[PDB]
Amino acid sequence: TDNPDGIDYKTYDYVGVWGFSPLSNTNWFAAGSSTPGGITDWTATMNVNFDRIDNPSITVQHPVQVQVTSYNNNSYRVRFNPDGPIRDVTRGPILKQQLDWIRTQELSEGCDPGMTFTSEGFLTFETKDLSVIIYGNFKTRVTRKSDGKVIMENDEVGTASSGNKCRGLMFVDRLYGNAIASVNKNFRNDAVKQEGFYGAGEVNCKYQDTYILERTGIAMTNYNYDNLNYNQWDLRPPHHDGALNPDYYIPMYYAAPWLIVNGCAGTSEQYSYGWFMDNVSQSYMNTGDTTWNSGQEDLAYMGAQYGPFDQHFVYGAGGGMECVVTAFSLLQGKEFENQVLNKRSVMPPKYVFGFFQGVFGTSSLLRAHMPAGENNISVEEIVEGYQNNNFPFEGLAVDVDMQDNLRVFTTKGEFWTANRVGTGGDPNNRSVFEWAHDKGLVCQTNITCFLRNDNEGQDYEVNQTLRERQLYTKNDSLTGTDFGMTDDGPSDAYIGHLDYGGGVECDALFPDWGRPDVAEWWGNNYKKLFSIGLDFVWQDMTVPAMMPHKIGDDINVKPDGNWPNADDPSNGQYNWKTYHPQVLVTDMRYENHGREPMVTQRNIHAYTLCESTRKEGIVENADTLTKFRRSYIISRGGYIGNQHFGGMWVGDNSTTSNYIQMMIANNINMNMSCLPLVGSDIGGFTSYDNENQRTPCTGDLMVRYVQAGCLLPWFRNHYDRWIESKDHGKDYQELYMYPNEMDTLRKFVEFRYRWQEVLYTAMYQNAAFGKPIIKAASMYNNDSNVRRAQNDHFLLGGHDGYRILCAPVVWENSTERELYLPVLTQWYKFGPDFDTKPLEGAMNGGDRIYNYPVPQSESPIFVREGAILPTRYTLNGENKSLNTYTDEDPLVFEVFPLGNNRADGMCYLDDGGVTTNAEDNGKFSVVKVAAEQDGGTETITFTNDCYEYVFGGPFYVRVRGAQSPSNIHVSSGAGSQDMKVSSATSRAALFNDGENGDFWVDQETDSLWLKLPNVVLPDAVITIT
Ligand SMILES: *[C@@H]1O[C@](F)(CO)[C@@H](O)[C@H](O)[C@H]1O
Repeated sequence: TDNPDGIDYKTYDYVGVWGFSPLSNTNWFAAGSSTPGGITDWTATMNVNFDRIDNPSITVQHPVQVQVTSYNNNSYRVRFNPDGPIRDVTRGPILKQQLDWIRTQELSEGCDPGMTFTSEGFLTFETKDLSVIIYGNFKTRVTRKSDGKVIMENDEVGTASSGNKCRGLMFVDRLYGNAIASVNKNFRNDAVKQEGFYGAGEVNCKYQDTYILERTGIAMTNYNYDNLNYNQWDLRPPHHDGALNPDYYIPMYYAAPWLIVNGCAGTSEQYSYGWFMDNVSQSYMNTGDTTWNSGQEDLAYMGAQYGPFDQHFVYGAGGGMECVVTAFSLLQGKEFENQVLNKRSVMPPKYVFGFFQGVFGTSSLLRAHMPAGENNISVEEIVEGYQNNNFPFEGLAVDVDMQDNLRVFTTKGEFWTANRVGTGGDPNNRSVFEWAHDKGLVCQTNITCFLRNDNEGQDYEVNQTLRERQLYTKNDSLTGTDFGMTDDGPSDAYIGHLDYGGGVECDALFPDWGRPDVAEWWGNNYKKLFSIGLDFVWQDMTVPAMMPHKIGDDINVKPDGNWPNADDPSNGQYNWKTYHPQVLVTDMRYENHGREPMVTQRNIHAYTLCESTRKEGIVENADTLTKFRRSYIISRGGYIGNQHFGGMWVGDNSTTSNYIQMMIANNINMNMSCLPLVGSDIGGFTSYDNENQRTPCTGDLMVRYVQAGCLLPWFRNHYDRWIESKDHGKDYQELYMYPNEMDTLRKFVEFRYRWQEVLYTAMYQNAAFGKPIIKAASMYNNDSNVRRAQNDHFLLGGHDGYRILCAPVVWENSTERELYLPVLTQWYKFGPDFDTKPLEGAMNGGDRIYNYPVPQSESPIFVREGAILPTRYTLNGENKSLNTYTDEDPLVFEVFPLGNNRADGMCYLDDGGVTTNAEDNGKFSVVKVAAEQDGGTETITFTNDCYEYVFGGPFYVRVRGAQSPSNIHVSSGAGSQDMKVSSATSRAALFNDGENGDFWVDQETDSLWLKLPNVVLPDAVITIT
C-alpha cells in the first residue's frame, strides 16, 4: 500500500529560502479559470483550470474547496490536492470533527454565510463582519462590512495575451516538482496601512545589533532542525563566509507556518488576520523579501516542498491581534470532545510555574556516591545550594546523566540513595525522584525517542520489544538508498546515531509512529519512571535529532563540518541531522494510508511524539503517577497544535545579551502561534566564551536573564556543565553560585512565586478561551507607539490580561532603557521591592521616557490601574516550592489604585494537579472580584462562575491607597457581619494569629488588609466607609 497516490518525489534535501522562488513563475501552474462545482454544507467547490504561467496553453483541472470554517469568528479555508483526491487529516491541529462541531453550533444559532455561486460563476459568501468574493480565476477580495475596507487580496500575474493568472493557488508542474505556494498582495509599503507581519513560532530576526519581534520583509522556512545556538553551520546560505549568526532565514525547532497580518495599527480602522498554511513538509513564509530574489517587496507568500494545499484565513471576532490568536485556537479546539477545562490547550500542574534547575553533567544523586571527577556535581549539592540559601525552588530537570548508558527509561545505581537500582517505594533506597519528593521538590527527566541499539549483548527491554513487535522505522526507500547497517541488526531497520559530544554516543532504532500499536507501546514505557517517582516529562531531540551523516559512511562517522555546501552540495546524501529524508515512514498524517518518505512530513514527527506521550503516557498511565496525577510535557520540537500536549522550551540557546533578546521575542511569538507554555534556558545553555569555554555566565547577565525570564510561562535555569567525562560546557550556572547578586536573584524568584496565581489564572484563560499568556505590545489597541516598543515590551496578567507591563533591560552592563507606557491608562511602578513599601505616584500612559533608570537590582515592571491581582504567601515566611503550598498559605487579592473608580480581578482555583479532577470532572473554581468607589463608599464584590473547588483556608483583600476605615461591612450567603480592627500589628501576626473578620491598617505600605473566612470567597459584598 506504499505511495498509494503514486507521487514522483523530486526533492529530498533541505531547500533554503534562497532556493524557493514562486514569483519566478517558470515551471509553475497558477489558477487561470474555473466553473462552479456545487456547494454542500459550508464547502463550495470550484473546478479550477490551472495554467502554466510560462506556457498558458499547458493546463490541468483540479477541484478546489472553499470552506467557511466559522461565521462568528470570521474564518474560511481553501484546499486542494494537485496529486490525488482531497483528504481529511486524521492527526494535526485542525480536525474535521472540530470544524464540524463549530459549524453545527453556528448553524443552530442561525448563522448563514449565504455561500452562493453567482450566475457569472463567481463564488460569494459572508461572515459576521466580512464579505468575500472569488472571481473565475480565483482572484479573491475580502471586504470588511462596517467600512467597506478591502483588508485582504490575493495575487494575479499577467501573461502576454492569455489573461491574468491567480497565484493565490500555485503548484509546480509534477513533471519538475512537488512544490506548492499561495500569494497575496502585501501592503507593507502603503503609507497608511503599513502592514506588519507577526508570528512564525521561533524564528529569530536581527536588525543591526538588536533582535526584534516583527517578521515583515523576510524569507522564513519551517524545517525542524537540531539547531544548537540557532546558527548551525550547515544551515548557512550558499557561499556564506565568516560567522553565521542566528537570523531570519534559519529554521528552528518549532514549525509554525502561521502569520498575523496587522494594518492601520493604532487607529479605529485597524484590521488583523492570521494566515495558516497547514502543511508539515518543509514550508515557507516570505513577507516581501527581495534577498536572493526570493520575494517582492509588495507580495507576501507561503508555500511548501510538498502537497496537499490546505490553508486558513482567520480574522477573529473582535478588534486587535489577540482576537486572531483566540479564533485560531478555537479552530484547533477540543469542544467536540466536550472538554470541561482543556478546550484550547491542556492545563499543567501548578508546579510547572515554579523555578527549575537543570544541569547536563550531574553524576550522582548524593555526594556520598559521586564518582571522583574534575568539577563533578551531585544532585544533592544542587538542592542544598538552593535550599540553604532560601531560594524559592521547585525541583530539577534530570538529564540523560541518570540513564544506564543512554538507554531511555532506565536509571543507574548512582542516582539512588543506596547506589543500586530498585523498583520504587523502598524507604531505604530512594531514587532521585523519590528523594526529591522528600525535599518538597518535583522533577522532569529527559526522554528522547532514540532506543539504544548497540548494547553489547546486554539486555535492554525497550529495544528488544521494539524489535520483537516490529515497531521501528524500517530502512526502505523508493530511491534504493543505503542508510547503513551495524552488527546489532535488525537487517531491515533504520539505524541512526546519537552524539552528545565528547564520546557520549550510541546507535539507535526509532519508533515508526504512524503504525497502529506504536503509540500504546511508547506510552507504556513511562510506567518504568512514573512508578519510581517521576512527575513530568522533558521531551528532547524530537526532530528526531540525529548525528550528521552522509550516505556511504559508517553509521558512527559524521561528515566534515563544512559539508555540505554550495560547491559541494548534499545531492541527496546528507541526512540533514535527522532521518535520511528518503526513508519510508508509516504515514503520520493519514492513518491507514501506507508509507511516504519522511520529506513529506518532517515537521509533524515531534508533534506526533508529544501526542503519544500525552495520550498513552501521561494520561492512560496516570494511575502510576505517584504524588501528582496531572503531569505535563516540555518539548523541544513540535508543530502548530502542540499546546494540547504541553509546552516548549527553545532548545539550546547561549549566554549573551542577544539570546536574552531572542528569548523575549520567541516567547511573545510562540504565544501568538497558540503555544503559550514556553521559555528559554535561563542563563543560556551553551558556553559563550571563545577563549575559555568553561567561563560561567556573568553576574550582571544572569541578573538580567533572570529579570527577563521571571514572568515568562516557563522558568528554568539549564546548562551544559563542563565535567571530566564530558569536557564541554561551563563550570557552574546556579543562582546560589552568585554571591554578589544572590539577594537580587532570590527576590525576583520570590516575586514570580507571589504572582503564581497570576500565571496560573492566565494559563486558565488559555485553556478555556485561548487567550495567549504573554501579549505582544501591538495587541494593546488604539495605541500608535506600541509598534516601536514591541521588541522588548510585553503584557500579561489580570482579568483581561493586560494588567502587567514588562520592559526588561536586554543588554549586559546597562542601567537604562527607553520606556514606553501604553496610552489612556495609568501605570504603577512595581517589582520585588514594592510588596513591602508603598506604591509611588501614577505614571501617565503614552509617555516615552528615554534613558529610563534600571539599576542592576531592578527591572521595569508596571501594574496597571484597576488591577486586582491574586497573590500568594507562605504562612511561615520562608520560601518553599509551589508544589508544597496549601490553602493555609494565604491567598491575597491585591487591589491596586482604581481605574475610573473601578478595579477588576479573576482567580482560577483547583487542587493544583494533585488529581486530574478539574479536567475530567470539572473540579475547579473561577472567582471574580470587583471594586467600585461611590462618594465615601467602596464596594468590593466576590462572585463566581463555578465554585467546585473549595478553597480550604482564609483569604485576604489588600486595598492599596486605603488606610483606616470608619466601618467595614461584609455580606455573604453565610456570614453577614461587621469587621473589627485586628489586635495584630504586623503582617506575619495578622496571618498567623489574626482572626477571621479582622482588618489591619498597614502604614509601612499604605495598605488596608482584610482577613476573611474561606466560606465567603465564592460570594460576598464588602462595603467600606
Ligand atoms: C537535549 O540534549 C541535552 F543537551 C542533553 O540531554 C539537554 O541538556 C538539552 O537541554 C536538550 O537540547
